[PDB]
Amino acid sequence: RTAFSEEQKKALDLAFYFDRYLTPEWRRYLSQRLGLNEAQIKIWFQNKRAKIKKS
Amino acid sequence: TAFSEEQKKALDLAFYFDRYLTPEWRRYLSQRLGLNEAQIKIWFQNKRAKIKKS
DNA sequence: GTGTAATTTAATTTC
DNA sequence: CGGAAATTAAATTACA
Repeated sequence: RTAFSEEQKKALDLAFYFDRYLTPEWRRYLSQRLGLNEAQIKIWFQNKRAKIKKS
Repeated sequence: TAFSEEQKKALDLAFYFDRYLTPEWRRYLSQRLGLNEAQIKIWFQNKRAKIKKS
């Protein structure tokens, strides 16, 4: 049960609001940049888009 | 779609017998369980996926 | 008590 | 076409 940071959260949000689907070579980039694992990022995307399904 | 327990149990039996499904088996399974052969095909796919993951 | 990460299961796109 | 590998959506389960 991981908890994400603030600096990391703003980045995932920006990357989302630009494109809701992240590119594999972009997602590795983000993943090694923010220090997280590429899996966390994906699951975060899924849980994000959940909010999209709320409208 | 949500599968029943009965359906999961049938799918489970048919898989544990032979891991790869034949056309007459997906027609039969589709016709008894009420599903589409595609639903079933997908089910075998996801099953073998689970076995190779563990 | 809400909010969200992580887990299943059914369905998809691509090689 | 059917199958394998990688993602996605939908619904639920546990930590937060």
